[PDB]
Amino acid sequence: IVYKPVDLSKVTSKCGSLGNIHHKPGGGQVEVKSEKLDFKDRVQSKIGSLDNITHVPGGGNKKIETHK
Amino acid sequence: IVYKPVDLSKVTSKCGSLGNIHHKPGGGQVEVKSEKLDFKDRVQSKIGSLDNITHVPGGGNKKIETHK
Amino acid sequence: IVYKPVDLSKVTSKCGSLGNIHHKPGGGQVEVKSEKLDFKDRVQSKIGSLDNITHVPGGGNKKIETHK
Amino acid sequence: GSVQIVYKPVDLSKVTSKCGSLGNIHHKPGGGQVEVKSEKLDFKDRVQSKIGSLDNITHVPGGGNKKIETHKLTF
Amino acid sequence: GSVQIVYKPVDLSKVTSKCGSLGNIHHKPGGGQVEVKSEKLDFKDRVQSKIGSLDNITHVPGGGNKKIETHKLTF
Amino acid sequence: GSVQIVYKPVDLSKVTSKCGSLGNIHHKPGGGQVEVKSEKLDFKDRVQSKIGSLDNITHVPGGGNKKIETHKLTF
Repeated sequence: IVYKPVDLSKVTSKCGSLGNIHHKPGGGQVEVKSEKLDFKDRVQSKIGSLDNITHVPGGGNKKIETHK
Repeated sequence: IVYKPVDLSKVTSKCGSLGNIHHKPGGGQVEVKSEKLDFKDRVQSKIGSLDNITHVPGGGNKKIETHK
Repeated sequence: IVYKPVDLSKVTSKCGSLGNIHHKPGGGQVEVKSEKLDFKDRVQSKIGSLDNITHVPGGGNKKIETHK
Repeated sequence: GSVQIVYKPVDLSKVTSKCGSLGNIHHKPGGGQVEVKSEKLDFKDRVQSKIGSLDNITHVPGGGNKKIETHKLTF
Repeated sequence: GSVQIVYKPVDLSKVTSKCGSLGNIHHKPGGGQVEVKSEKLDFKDRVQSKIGSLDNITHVPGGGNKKIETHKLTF
Repeated sequence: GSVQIVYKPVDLSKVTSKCGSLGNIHHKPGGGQVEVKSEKLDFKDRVQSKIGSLDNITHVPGGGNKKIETHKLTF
């Protein structure tokens, strides 16, 4: 009996934002004029901002191997 | 009995923001004029900001190997 | 009995922000003018800021190996 | 008999280039007032800028001369 | 039978380049007043800037002369 | 049988470059007043700047002369 299995395998996760090119992003002119505004509840505002947001809860790897 | 299994394998996680290019990001002009505004609850404001935000709760690797 | 299993394997996590290029980020002009604003609750404000934020709760590695 | 060869080519030629601004008269040229007011500008790439009232500009990459002579006598 | 060869080419020629600004007259040239007012400008890449009232500029990459003569007598 | 060869090429030719600003007259040239007012400027890359009232500029990378003669008498 000769027992010589060879494992050359790859398990790979590539998750999120990878290898992207963002070349000169952004608008020319943004102008906001506000007078006499009432807000009774929460305000979230973005004006001329650039946001790159990456969430990766995933991309996990599990490998199980058994030899008997 | 000859017992010589070979493991040359790879487990890899690449999770989040990897190898990206951000070349000259940002807007030209951003202008905000505010007069007589009332906010009764929480305010989150971004004006002309650049945000790169990466969250990685994931990308974990588990390897189990047993020989018997 | 000859018992000579070979392990040359790799377990790797690359988690968060890796190998990115950020070349000349930022807007041209940002201007904010505020008069008679009332805030009754918490204010978070970003004006012309650059933020790189990386959180990595993940990216852990577990390797279990048994020989019997 | 006998052989006589007389080779007396004469070159009196002119090759001339007159290139650019030559022999002009500019009598009391007046550039007006120049005002450049700039506010709130963004430039992402290379800028070349020239501001002025009166400009005389002469560029001459040309006007090159090439003369080739060959003289061959074989007997 | 004798042989006589007389090889007397004569070159009196001219090769001339006159390139750029030559023999011009500028009589009381006047550049006007120049005002450049700049506020709140952003430049991400190279800036080349030239400001002035009166400019005389001459650039001559050209006007090169090449003369080749070959003379060959073979008997 | 006699052979006579007389090899007397004559070169009196001229090769001439006159390149740039030559023989011009500038009579009372006046550069006007120059004002450059700058505030709140940002530059991320190389800046080349020139400011002045009156400029006379001559650049001559050209006007080179190359003369080749070859003479061969083979009997």
